[PDB]
Formats: sequence, C-alpha cells, structure tokens
Amino acid sequence: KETAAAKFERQHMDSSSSNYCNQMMKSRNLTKDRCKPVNTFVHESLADVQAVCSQKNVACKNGQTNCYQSYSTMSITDCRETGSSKYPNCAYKTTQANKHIIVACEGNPYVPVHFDASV
Ligand SMILES: [Cl-]
Ligand SMILES: [N]
Ligand SMILES: [N]
Ligand SMILES: [N]
Ligand SMILES: [Pt+2]
Ligand SMILES: [Pt+2]
Ligand SMILES: [Pt+2]
Ligand SMILES: [Pt+2]
Ligand SMILES: [Pt+2]
Ligand SMILES: [Pt+2]
Repeated sequence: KETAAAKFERQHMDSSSSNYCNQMMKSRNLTKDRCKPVNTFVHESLADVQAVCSQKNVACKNGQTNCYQSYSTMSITDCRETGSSKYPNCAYKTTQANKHIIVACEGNPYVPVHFDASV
C-alpha cells in the first residue's frame, strides 16, 4: 500500500563513511529479496527536493514530459554493487558528488515519484 511518493522518499531521500551504502541499502529494504544493483541518495531537505517539480522541465528517459532538472547541484551518494557482490551478502561502493538531479513529478501535491538521473 506504499504510494509512489512514499517509495521515492524510502529509496532516494536521506535528509539526516565507506560503509554508508552497505548500511543504507539494508535499512531502506533494498537488499531484501535481491541486491538492488544501483541507487542514488539525495542529501538535501525534503522541501528542496520537492521544489525541483517547479524547476527546469525536461523529457524523462521513457519519453514522458513530467521530468524536472534541479537548477542547483545537490549533495548525492551513488551506491553501486561491486563486481564480486552476491546475495544475501550484498556489497556496495559509496561515491559522493554534487550534481543536478532529474526527477519525474506526479499527483497532488505534485511531488517526485521517480529518480530519472543525476547530471
Ligand atoms: Cl511511475
Ligand atoms: N550548477
Ligand atoms: N553526501
Ligand atoms: N525511482
Ligand atoms: Pt551527504
Ligand atoms: Pt549527508
Ligand atoms: Pt551545474
Ligand atoms: Pt516511476
Ligand atoms: Pt528509485
Ligand atoms: Pt526507473
């Protein structure tokens, strides 16, 4: 019964080390049945990420036009499973950057529902 907006917050928001991704991928239920291979966390306020839905309108990867690019760079952590990672012992490399995010927005209130990319 999780909404698309709630799922985006669970997978992609960290509004709060080398082991960050190992710990975060676990606590967000992204290693439950399989190791989710790639995931990005946004290290910004929920308000600042929701505001992206009023910024630069762009096409999404899938061809819809409800995508938005952040005008500002944001603090993000990229998590990517190692070559040698095997479930249920899921292993991630943690990479920090300052990049624009692209999100899909839907619904009322009009908030992020899908992490399209970082640029
Ligand atoms: Cl969707
Ligand atoms: N930027
Ligand atoms: N971060
Ligand atoms: N997403
Ligand atoms: Pt951070
Ligand atoms: Pt952080
Ligand atoms: Pt930029
Ligand atoms: Pt989606
Ligand atoms: Pt996602
Ligand atoms: Pt997707």
